Amino acid sequence: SPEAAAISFYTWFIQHDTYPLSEPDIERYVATDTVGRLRNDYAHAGPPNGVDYFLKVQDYDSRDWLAHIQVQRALMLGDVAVVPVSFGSQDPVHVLVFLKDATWKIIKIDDTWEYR
Amino acid sequence: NSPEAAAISFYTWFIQHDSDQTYPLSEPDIERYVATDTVGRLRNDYAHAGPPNGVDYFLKVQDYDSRDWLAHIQVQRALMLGDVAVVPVSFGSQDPVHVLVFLKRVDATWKIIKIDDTWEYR
Amino acid sequence: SPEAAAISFYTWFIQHDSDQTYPLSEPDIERYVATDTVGRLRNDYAHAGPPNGVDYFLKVQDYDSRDWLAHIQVQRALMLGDVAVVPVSFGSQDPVHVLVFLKRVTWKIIKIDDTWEYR
Amino acid sequence: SPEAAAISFYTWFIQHDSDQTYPLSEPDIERYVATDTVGRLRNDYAHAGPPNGVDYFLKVQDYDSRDWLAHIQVQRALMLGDVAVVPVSFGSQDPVHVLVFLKRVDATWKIIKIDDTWEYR
Amino acid sequence: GISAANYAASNIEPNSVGRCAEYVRKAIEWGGISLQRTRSAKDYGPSLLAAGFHEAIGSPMKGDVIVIQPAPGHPHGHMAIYDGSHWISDFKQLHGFYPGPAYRSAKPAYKTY
Amino acid sequence: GISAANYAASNIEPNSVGRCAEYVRKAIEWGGISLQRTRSAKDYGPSLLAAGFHEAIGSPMKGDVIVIQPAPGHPHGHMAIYDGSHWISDFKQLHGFYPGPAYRSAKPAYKTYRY
Repeated sequence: SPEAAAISFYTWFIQHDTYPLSEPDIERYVATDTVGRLRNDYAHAGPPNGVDYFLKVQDYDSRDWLAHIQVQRALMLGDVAVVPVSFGSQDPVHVLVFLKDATWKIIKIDDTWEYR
Repeated sequence: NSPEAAAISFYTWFIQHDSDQTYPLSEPDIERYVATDTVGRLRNDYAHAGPPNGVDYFLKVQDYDSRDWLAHIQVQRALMLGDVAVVPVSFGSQDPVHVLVFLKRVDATWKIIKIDDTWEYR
Repeated sequence: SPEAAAISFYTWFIQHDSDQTYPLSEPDIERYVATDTVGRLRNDYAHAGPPNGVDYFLKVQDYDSRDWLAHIQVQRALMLGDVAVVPVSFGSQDPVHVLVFLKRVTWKIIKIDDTWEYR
Repeated sequence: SPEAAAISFYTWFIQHDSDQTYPLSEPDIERYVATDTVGRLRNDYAHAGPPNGVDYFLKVQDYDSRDWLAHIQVQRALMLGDVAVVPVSFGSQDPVHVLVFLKRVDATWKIIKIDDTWEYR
Repeated sequence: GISAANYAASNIEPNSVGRCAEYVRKAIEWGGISLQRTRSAKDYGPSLLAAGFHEAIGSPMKGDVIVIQPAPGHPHGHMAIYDGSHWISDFKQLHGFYPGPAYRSAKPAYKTY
Repeated sequence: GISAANYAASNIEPNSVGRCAEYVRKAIEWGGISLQRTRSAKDYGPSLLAAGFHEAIGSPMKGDVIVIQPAPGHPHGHMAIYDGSHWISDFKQLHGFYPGPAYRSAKPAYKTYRY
């Protein structure tokens, strides 16, 4: 079900390649304060590190990525679900999705890059 | 030689070098566990604005009990995200704090490249 | 008016200095501070303590509650687009000054800043 | 005058905000901005970047040099003790609003902080 | 070519959305050339050279492509295509080929093509 | 002394509220002494020496007052009182007198006080 949210969301997201953050449908997948803060930061400065917040890249082959969405089983760290996601068939990109009523919502997405 | 062991040994050393007399980012032994560029950046953050977000970068809190935290470093198997090992760790016996350790292989050794909290995007 | 809201809130806030529940944990602060704002501040005091390790609203670590409560002074709000910045001085001996930021929801407090140098 | 220190500053700033130069890399910055503030800002910009992603002085990512330079509008200064606060707006349509903080340092107003109107983050 | 610059200018966002490279690439592909996709803007020189493009030097012409290296807080660099008046990535750059203060302050190396 | 430590320990918040100074001064008032105020914790030394305190050095006794100088991100310094095992400011400090990692890392100067 968190795995499920992750997949429906990313499928929906790459499908839509209007920017999807500005669309209200994204609220079906992303926690509400999280959407607010993201739209705000996008308006002000653009997304963190200047890559797409959700895909963590400046460019990608959308066809292949939509074709190759791998999700590993969620980890539970208390209230929080950590879902590993890979995209693509060649040199896949990896992200960690964090999720939290009856539905699971995305509260954060992280890349695997070194902090520096 | 596993990331879980790099992780357990790192936090064990970290808590014992976190006191009113010493702090583990000052200690040169830090470079044994943490990627060097990460150490540079962290040293810069601590020296100017402070630790990122107000909390300890490695333990993600302001305050804790050393003896309880040292006796309860619970580690789970690594999630292998490509060549980055992500090790979930939980500290404490009562209402534990959770972190995600990002380790990479520098020279057949696991070095910490990032540490994340479980808080919402900010 | 923003001046009104600012004084209401501070009178309320310092008058609650005495009680056991810190004013930020107390729901009536919602009459004064914006929802999001209060939420973020509760979260942050919980994690790291308030910014700069000082009270977020008063900007001091200690103070004469009596002297401050009797010498809340305010000037005409600056209007920056849809945001009102109200200057407030507390005390009658070396006053502390804060700028209070408010938006129309009712006027509510979205932010408060000190006069300290950025360094 | 601090309102005049303000306008004078942002004029110099925008003219030194190009693809070849940036005002923080200028020695002239010391003229307009307190020393510690410059030191901190430079560190910021070198490592993590400008605070919160935007220009620290203009509080935006992107602007039109010409529209901005010809629409720098100040309002009368506030005196909060020895700290002067000058509200400034930029641009002709949908202006950006900041607060410049200035101390008297020698015979001059130095800038000690700049605020956005954004909510607490 | 010119049509590429035009495609870019028409298909912008209100602000950056972190996809300067996808936007500039899809532009070039509307212009005729499909470059070998790559994740980071900073890496796109070897892909452009492995196509028609050659490194320009001097004033920018409508269609010229800049590839910029990392600034602080921006590890992946930045791509743009001139429209004759403005540089264009995933948004319209009102200030110059540098898309923000991090770049203008740090002045990282760049290449025009 | 002891009853001041008791006061502080009885009246903590769960976490810092940026009021270490007020909280410790209120604790001292409960234990008999009213102190001349300063706004910031780093400057509370002279107010303490004035009130009949002297500088201690060595292991802490129940009731001892620590005054710590600024740390990165914490320009107002810190103040706390020892309850017998745990330093107490506006919150109960589980790890030491230094109330956080900014302090532990930059190791600013401190004095301890006694009556």
